[PDB]
Amino acid sequence: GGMTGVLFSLGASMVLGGVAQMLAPKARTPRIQTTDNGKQNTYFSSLDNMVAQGNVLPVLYGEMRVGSRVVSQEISTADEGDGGQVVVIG
Amino acid sequence: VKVKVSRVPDGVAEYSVWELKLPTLRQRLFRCVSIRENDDGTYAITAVQ
Repeated sequence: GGMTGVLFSLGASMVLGGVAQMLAPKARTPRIQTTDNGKQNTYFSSLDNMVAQGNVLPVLYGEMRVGSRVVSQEISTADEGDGGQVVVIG
Repeated sequence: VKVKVSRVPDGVAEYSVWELKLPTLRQRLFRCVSIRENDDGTYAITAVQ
């Protein structure tokens, strides 16, 4: 137990994947679909309304106009009324 | 050759100080540590780029 044989140095065994990978951990590209055609969406953009069923609530960090997750949509009859008494319908 | 003269040495070196000699027009080799390994034989394994 005094000695520690089999030092087993690791050099190119970790370089073999690439050198910038051992300084920066790289990024994950999304999966490409077919019905989506060629619109390569990323993981930090959403310009359409989503559905909030058993999903997570997204967060925003700066600028970059985004869509939303619809929680309630309803149509009723538009009653006549303003912020006052002027209610002419002639 | 073996002996040398330093203009102003500091009297703190005992026996085990290590001298490093730097000339001009020499590209000194820098080196950054990433992976460090321990072992019970009391030494370290450094993997660096």
